[PDB]
Amino acid sequence: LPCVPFSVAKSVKSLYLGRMFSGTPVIRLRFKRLQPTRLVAEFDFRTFDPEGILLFAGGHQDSTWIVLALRAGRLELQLRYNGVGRVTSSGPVINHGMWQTISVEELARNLVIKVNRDAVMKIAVAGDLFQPERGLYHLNLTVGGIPFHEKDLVQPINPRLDGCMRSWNWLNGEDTTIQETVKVNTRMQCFSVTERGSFYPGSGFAFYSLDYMTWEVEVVAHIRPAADTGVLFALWAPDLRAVPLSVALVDQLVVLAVEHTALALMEIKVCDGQEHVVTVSLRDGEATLEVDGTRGQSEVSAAQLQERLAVLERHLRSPVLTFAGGLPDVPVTSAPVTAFYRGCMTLEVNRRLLDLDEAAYKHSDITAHSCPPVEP
Amino acid sequence: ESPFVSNPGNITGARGLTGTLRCQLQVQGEPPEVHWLRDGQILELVDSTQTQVPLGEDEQGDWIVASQLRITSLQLSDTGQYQCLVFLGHQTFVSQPGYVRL
Ligand SMILES: *[C@@H]1O[C@H](CO)[C@@H](O[C@@H]2O[C@H](CO)[C@@H](O)[C@H](O)[C@H]2NC(C)=O)[C@H](O)[C@H]1NC(C)=O
Ligand SMILES: [Ca+2]
Ligand SMILES: [Cl-]
Repeated sequence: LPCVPFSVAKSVKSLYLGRMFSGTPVIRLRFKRLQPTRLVAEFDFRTFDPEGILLFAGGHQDSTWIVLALRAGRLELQLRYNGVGRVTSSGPVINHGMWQTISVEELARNLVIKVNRDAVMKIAVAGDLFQPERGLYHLNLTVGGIPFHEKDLVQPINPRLDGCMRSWNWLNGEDTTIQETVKVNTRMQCFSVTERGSFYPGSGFAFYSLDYMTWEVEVVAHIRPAADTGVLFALWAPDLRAVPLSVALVDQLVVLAVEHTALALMEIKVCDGQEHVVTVSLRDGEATLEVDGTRGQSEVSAAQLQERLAVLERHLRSPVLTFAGGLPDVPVTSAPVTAFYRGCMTLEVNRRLLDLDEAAYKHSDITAHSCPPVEP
Repeated sequence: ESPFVSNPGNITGARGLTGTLRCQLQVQGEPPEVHWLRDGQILELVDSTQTQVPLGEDEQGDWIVASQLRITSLQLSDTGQYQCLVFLGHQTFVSQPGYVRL
């Protein structure tokens, strides 16, 4: 039973954009209209995620459409108008975790993108988004992704967007279907309140394919845990079914280990709901563990370290997968701790922030870019 | 057995009235288009808004599908018996009707 409970509160009148595994949209709308119609869409938006797709509007792949997106915290519009594609990228920072209003609108020979009623993008275009046929005017709109493979965007992108919408309005329609069905499917609702990091409910892991070759492993982990036990970071060598390196919480301690042998331990107040910074550094003839600026005592002789680091060195010459938040059901004797992490965590490895949208594999219940607060 | 979870209501009023009818269904797999019928004729020229929501974690799982038809200015030629129709494979399903007259 977890020592520190997290908030489970969801807002009923929201829409979670990151729910589908693959940047498949969470809503698809198709409009038929009887007289010429100009696109208008307006929604409120909240994310910490710096990259992904907000919406798509238009016809189809090799036709004419727009896609509004995030790249590097900022809005990016992509357009295809009769075969010719284009991208602009402008305006203020978006991924600050505060609510804000975004409007997208077709106006004369321009498209106008506004943030909090400020126009931050205005682009000239030749054509309409609605496609006349038979005196019927057609448009498709998707939220939270695009209706075709991201290969074929003007400029490729990872569309997974751990972000949130509320008070949406598409074409000033009065249809209330979206609100009604979100209401009845909590999985489609967002955390009432989000703070930064990634949340691990303790049922799975993510992994990556990272090179560490002399060689080098540095990890900084920012953690706010729910439980006193769990793997934070680890390497796993599939061919030998071994765990050449792990950093983990155990019974209240952090352990840095090579296979089964602990190299260092540091005490930690896991059960107080406070954020902590765990850093680990290893290289030829060196291994160190820090928790919040203080260093843990070595658990091994100078002689045993060289033996352990040389085994780790050997291991790094072959393929290893890098795991966050847990291990793949490994032998109990492989490593000190084999349990899943429960809680909030951000990881940076050889000085690179790990984006969980970019894992080779991410268990779908891990939220990539937000954590609910600790439960009062 | 009907996929329709809800069926169009009635509108009844003056020349010039504006109103809406809707229908909703739930299906397994790739969601169908919804066709509006007036006295058994599929209307090609309509003010309609169709919504598809995938319920599973996969585009092959279940979906919710809704359609809303709008009548901007009521008049005799809009009068009739309204039903939604979908094609699931070669199979067809029609909704309980709704009625518009003056
Ligand atoms: C809206 O999106 C749909 C996809 O649902 C487009 O319709 C498809 O178009 C392809 C080829 O381009 C056809 O082979 C399919 O049979 C269509 N599928 C269905 C279910 O209709 C549609 O064209 C888009 N609307 C516009 C205006 O471009
Ligand atoms: Ca993302
Ligand atoms: Cl709410």
